[PDB]
Amino acid sequence: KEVEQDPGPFNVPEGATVAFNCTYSNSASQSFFWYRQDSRKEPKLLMSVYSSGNEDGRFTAQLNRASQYISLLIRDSKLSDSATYLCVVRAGKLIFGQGTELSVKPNIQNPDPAVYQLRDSKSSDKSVCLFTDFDSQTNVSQSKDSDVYITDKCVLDMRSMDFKSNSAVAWSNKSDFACANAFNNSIIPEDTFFPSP
Amino acid sequence: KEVEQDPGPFNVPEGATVAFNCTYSNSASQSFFWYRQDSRKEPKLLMSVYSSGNEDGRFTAQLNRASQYISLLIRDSKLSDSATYLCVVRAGKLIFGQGTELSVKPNIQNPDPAVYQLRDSKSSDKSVCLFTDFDSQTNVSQSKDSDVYITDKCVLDMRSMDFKSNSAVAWSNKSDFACANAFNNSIIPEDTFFPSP
Amino acid sequence: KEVEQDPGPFNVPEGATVAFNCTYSNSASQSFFWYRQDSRKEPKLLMSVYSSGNEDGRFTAQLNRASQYISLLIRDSKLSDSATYLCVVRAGKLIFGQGTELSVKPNIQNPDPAVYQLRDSKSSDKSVCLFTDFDSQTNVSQSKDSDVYITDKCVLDMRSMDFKSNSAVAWSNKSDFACANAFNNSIIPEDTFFPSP
Amino acid sequence: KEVEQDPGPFNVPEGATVAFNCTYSNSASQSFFWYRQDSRKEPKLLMSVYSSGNEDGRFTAQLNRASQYISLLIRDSKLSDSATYLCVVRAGKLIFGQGTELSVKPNIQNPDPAVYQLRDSKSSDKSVCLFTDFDSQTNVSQSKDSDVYITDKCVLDMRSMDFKSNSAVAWSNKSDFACANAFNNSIIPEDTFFPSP
Amino acid sequence: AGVTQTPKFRVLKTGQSMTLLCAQDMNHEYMYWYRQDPGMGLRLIHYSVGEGTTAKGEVPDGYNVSRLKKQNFLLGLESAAPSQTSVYFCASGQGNFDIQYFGAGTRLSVLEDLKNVFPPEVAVFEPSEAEISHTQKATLVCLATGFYPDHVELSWWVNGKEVHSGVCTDPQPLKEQPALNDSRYALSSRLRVSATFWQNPRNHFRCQVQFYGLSENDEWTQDRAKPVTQIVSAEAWGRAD
Amino acid sequence: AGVTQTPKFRVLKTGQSMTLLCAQDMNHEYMYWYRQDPGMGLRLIHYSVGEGTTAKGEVPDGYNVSRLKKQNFLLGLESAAPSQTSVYFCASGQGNFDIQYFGAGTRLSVLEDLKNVFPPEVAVFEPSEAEISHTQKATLVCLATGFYPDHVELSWWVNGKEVHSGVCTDPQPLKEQPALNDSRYALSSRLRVSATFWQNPRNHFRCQVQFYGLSENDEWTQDRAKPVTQIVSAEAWGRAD
Amino acid sequence: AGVTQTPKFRVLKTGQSMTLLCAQDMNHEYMYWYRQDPGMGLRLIHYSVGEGTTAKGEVPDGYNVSRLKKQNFLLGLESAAPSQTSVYFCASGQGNFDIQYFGAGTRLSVLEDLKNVFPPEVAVFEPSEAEISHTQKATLVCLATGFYPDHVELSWWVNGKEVHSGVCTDPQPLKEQPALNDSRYALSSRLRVSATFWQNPRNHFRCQVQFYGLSENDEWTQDRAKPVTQIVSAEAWGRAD
Amino acid sequence: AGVTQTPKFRVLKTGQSMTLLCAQDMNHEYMYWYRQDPGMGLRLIHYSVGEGTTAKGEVPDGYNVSRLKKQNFLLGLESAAPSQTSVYFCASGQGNFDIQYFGAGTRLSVLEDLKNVFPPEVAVFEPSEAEISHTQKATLVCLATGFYPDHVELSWWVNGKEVHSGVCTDPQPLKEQPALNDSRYALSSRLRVSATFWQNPRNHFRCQVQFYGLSENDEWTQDRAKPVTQIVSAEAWGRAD
Repeated sequence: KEVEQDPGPFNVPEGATVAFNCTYSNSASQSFFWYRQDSRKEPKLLMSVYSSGNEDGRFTAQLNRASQYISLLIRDSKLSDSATYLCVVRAGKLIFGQGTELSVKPNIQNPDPAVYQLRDSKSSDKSVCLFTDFDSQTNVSQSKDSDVYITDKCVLDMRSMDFKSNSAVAWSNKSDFACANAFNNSIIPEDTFFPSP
Repeated sequence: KEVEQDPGPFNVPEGATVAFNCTYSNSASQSFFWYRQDSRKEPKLLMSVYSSGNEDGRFTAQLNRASQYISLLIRDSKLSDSATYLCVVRAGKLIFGQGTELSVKPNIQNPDPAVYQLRDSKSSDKSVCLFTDFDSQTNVSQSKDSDVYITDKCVLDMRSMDFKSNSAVAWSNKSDFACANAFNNSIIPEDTFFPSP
Repeated sequence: KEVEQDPGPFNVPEGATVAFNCTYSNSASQSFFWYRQDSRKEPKLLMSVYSSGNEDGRFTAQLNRASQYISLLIRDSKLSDSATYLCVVRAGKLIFGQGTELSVKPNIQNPDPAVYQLRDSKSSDKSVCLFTDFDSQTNVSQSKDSDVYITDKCVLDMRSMDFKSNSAVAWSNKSDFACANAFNNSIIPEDTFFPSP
Repeated sequence: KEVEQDPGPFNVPEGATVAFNCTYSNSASQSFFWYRQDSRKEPKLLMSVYSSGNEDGRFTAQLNRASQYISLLIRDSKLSDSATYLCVVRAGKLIFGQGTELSVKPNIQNPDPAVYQLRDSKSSDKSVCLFTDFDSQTNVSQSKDSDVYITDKCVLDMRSMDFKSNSAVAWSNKSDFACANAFNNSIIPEDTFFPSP
Repeated sequence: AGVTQTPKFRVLKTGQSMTLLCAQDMNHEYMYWYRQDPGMGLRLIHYSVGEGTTAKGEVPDGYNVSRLKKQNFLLGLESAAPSQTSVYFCASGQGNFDIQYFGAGTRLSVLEDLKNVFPPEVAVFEPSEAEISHTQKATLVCLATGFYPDHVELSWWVNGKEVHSGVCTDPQPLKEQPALNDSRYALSSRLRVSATFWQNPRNHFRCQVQFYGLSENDEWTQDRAKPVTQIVSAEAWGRAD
Repeated sequence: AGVTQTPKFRVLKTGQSMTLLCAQDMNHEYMYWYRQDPGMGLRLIHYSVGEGTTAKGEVPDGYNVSRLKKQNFLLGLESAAPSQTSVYFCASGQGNFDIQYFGAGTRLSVLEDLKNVFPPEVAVFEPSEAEISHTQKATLVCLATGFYPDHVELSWWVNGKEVHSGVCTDPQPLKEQPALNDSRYALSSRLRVSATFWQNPRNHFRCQVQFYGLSENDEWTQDRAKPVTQIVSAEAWGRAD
Repeated sequence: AGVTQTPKFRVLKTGQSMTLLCAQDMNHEYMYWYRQDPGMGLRLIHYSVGEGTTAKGEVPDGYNVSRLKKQNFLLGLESAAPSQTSVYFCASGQGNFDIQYFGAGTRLSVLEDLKNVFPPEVAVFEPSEAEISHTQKATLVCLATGFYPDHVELSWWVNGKEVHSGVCTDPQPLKEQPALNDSRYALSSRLRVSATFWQNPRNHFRCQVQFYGLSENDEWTQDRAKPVTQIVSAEAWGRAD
Repeated sequence: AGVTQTPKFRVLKTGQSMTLLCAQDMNHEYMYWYRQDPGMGLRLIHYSVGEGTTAKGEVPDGYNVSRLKKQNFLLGLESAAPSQTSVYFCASGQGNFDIQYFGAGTRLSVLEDLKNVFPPEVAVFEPSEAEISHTQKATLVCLATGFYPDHVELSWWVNGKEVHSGVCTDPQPLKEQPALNDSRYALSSRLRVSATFWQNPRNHFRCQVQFYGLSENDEWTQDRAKPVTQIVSAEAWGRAD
């Protein structure tokens, strides 16, 4: 208790605006802050929240001492904004909320999703199925099997081509699964192209 | 698929502002709308969204045919805004979002929780317990027993007196249960008042 | 008489707090409201005034039925707050006040008063002189000459730079007044830049 | 400059509520005070102002370290509140602003503006004229001739009979004038008594 | 005026055949019939465009339709069956698939055995003195229990006049036997007024519950009383106690 | 959504009739009409309590009323005439004289003669280099003059998109003949930009003033163009100079 | 207890010198000497942190200080002159520059020629019978004229006692010469009483005005009498007249 | 400049002691030691406000702190044990409990047995040609399996140059036995360049993974090779293939 905060994750399109609200319980509170924390490093200040309500700059934070809540508004989202946001209230000795994660998702112009098969250097062959390109709506999840490891999607940016694309990876000991029956337990697109030879 | 919308419920302090987002897969979609739907009545048009961006009024909505999303921004909330908000997209045959729910909570000025017992007319008595006046942050969950019944908090409003209060109820076929033990599966204030005589 | 209310225009600095007053004669009045109304459009409700005083949020309002007074407070002004504020008293059929105008004047931080000449497109030229970037200690006045028209100070918000300038415009029937003698009728900062070429 | 405070005199109706505003320029000022100074006597502390905002009691003090504003607030002012209010800042060496003068003006509920003539004791008889019992709505101004004298209105409280009166005096050196023409240089009500007998 | 849809509630036995009237006022060309279930948006069941049209959405199973009068789009069903038990909404707009206006809505329950249909059993509980003397305020609580389906409408009446300030009915009926998919429901509502008002014992406090169960020409063969569309209510007069 | 009120503007001559529309979406029950004039608070003209009411407030002169539908409350004047020229606001309420929602407003000018209705002359003034070479910020002025009455909507259009950021339009029009009771108004407006932006010749600046003059069914015999609803506009391109 | 400060009033001639006694009871360690003037708040002149201190605030011209005892912080001007005419406030301080406590204050006046010092000419005017016979209230007016400077304290005395109920005095003297800087001032007071009261003839009314001018040992060569500190009075008994 | 904190990663056997350094180049007076765990904000352990100060938050277990100098706040555990395994941050403040400048952090793992500390197997998989003859761009993937704890830092190196342009590493390490309290961790990364740039054989690609395990003087008995702070990497040259 003491300090509650927007729970589950905000997953929004790059350009949307986002709203965070935090409610404290003690009226005596003296100062209020919004902190930003990339995963998984350190809380770096973001906003000092004042009763006067803020102005600059793209970000906006206000205090409502009466209703005992502070707010944060991020207009015109950006990938970089993707983090966990922290409510801090100086209740005599400063309380920290457990924060709300924001994952700004980029838009893929031409989504031609696929699942290729990279082969190990050195030797052994092993196996890695690469799911990449797909649009930010596609959502990747675990596998029914435990010996098949699956990583959550991951955005990638080639600076000198302003080209960004999503990416997800899954692997398992030569059991021997293929890159066609990989993410069987996830909701893949209807146009996923599978190369075999 | 087709039209995706913000997931879980948005519970928010009354003065606050809210952010809504809608994704549409079909690129060549033609018309866009937001619809407010109280519970549990019918859809009522709210906005029509254009690429020009809107304005009227306390409300803002915008269309980015680019990223293929539309958004709704409700600022300066009111208890009345409590309803389910629905993205509608004209894709040659018009798709309806599944909707995203908004519950606007009233920030309680003078919060003094209490657990009274109201006796019944006629006779037999049975008895019901009333949980009222706790803060908006507090949560009322069901009970361990299958024969005892509890209702989730319910905001009451007394216009004349400029006074809003919360309120939940609990009752049962004499176990015999009481008010002392009533909401023990719920996290109640460390000062909640329990009469007796 | 009847619903009386603070007279003329309140010109207040961006950070200050203001007090609106309004007196009502009919002792038996039932309910009270403040409505805000932006130049130049409709009245929008702001506060329902009750005896126990109100709460949220940056805005305070209270009623003293004894002295028959209705007060409104905006702490921590914004420019957003410029508008006309109306005392509305029920007492049978609800009487509308005449309202009081608030003109939140902005706080300049790096002011270089200047008067430039803007030269018409098309042709003919006519001639417009531009007073600008003076702080709020400055007062623009009408013109001695009637063939010369001068608009009162107007405030600007270059949003993408959190920059705010003042400005006032003047022009006439080529008499042929130059930019220097334009505001002779007004009190100009001792150091106002004047370019002629 | 430095510590600045609301300019001139505040002339406010005996029931109205007032706002004082003060600004400091040293970002790192430590403590903040309002001192009250009665006319014409010495400063005494009124309150210490805190970020959280004061409390007691009809007298309200607010501070804002962000905007660097201090504000004092008198709700439902009384006549006994007339005084010069001093904003004091602890910026290394305790600073005293010039302060602003409050001048609560009485509520004359049942006014009948009369002009009587008092006959002197002793001898000479000179000539004294009493303008009295006008509501605070009517204003008084000096005189045209400089052989005749005209005081500014002064406020009187008959505590025992809770009767507050509003009087003004005029006298001249055998010119010779009477109580009818005495107060020509002022907005005199249509219904002013003039007993010459 | 506006857009009026009838009925509001209805309880059907499998293999029966009712019809939904959709009245329209705006002199609109296009009309639609929707179907709203937990977990999805609306799903078009049918539509029309002038006086002869049908088709889209997903019409199986037995949804025949009809647009005789330009003002009235009749959705029907000649072999009612679960599913179909959902919340229907007629709608209209002059556009095409554009801005459109909805009807209040029909909440239909289609069963196979009307045996487990029950009228509610309202009851009023009077404020606790504990409360009165502490809040200087009294809350009455109404409770309707053991009714199926959840086709009810709870309202308070004070002095023969229905109030809406100071009230608060549950958004959602509570299950008594959460397990049994066809459980009897239960609802609560709180009406709170000043401690002065309740005190005065000439003030009449009536809790009203409208229930929409069986019809008149509905077979009924149970020992108990036909659970027909009825009103159940409970009174309570103010007390100085 | 809300309360729509038509029209936004109008110019009548003494003796012509017309009707203002006020549409209520919220299914309220109470509806009012007000009149707004300098120095005085809103004064009620008429009102309705259900679907058939009128009467109080102050109705002389020609202020007739209607409410056949309930969502629509009309206001008519069968015989216009100065005065009657003022800003009209319709309103809506679920209460009675509780809280009410206002419409955007209607601004009506009644004239015994339409010869003095003029349209505005827009003109755009390029930035002074003195300013640019000192402030590194450029400022455009757009002037609208000679227009009567003040039924206008000035806007800045930067490369085909209307901008608000960086503009400041006067709160009130000006008078070129302070004496005369029917003076031609003026209005100035300022748009400011980063000098870099202004020197870019691919950046386009358009000033645009919507006028709301005479309607079609209106006599007009003066030598000059009938002053009807038109859009005057001045423009300029980015001087790399 | 508290903080005492002397003198209260005083007049000097440019060149003359004097001292301002400020004693402190509360055993504080900080002491200050401020200077108040029109158009600017309190200005500091000197202070002391212990029992051997001086320096800041601003000191020129001849303001010299002296703190030996600690309970006593002495101020003096070796050679007076206008300016220097103002009100002086001594102030005691416990800790640092935190809360501070002030003496009643002193009103020094420095003139380069005493020739234009004058005492007041009090005088009481009896209630206009017109008033008692309309308001049923009687209003006496006192009048003090010809004095310089405004070193006055006026007071109403009813039956050998002072009264504060129902009295009103001009807050600021009235220059009988809106021209001259050393113009002679005038002041007026008012005492309203129930008609019946005045009518009582055993009731005594006294208008007291103390004046603070010259002293015993001051040079004086003007024909007229010496303008020394004194208490001028004007009386009137209750007429049943 | 900056508030610096060290070490960045660490492992201790239950009972063994250590000390964390918070250094502040900012001449601040207030310093703090927080603990950060999942499902809860930060938590205060101690905080100093000068040079002799300590206090609150949740001190047990073995958390002592020292502040001999102002630049440095030293937190120390005397008998480490699980719990105590988490992530430590420390903050400097020029205010009281005002704006707090944190340090990079310290991820400490406390194991009562060093046996289950394993280094990462690093494998660089080469781009499937399909990708090239379809997307005309290559993607080099990199894995890191069977390591504990998750104390790692992964990077790519194109020809003696670390690169970020065109990369994406899992923000959080994966668990191989998700239902074990001490699961072996695995981590993936991605690198993508223009297809042409892949064929080029003078191009060299390297996946450098910093591990952070055992220290020098740690009691190692296990058969396997002492899991110490090391670097593991995998390579792949340019294939015109």
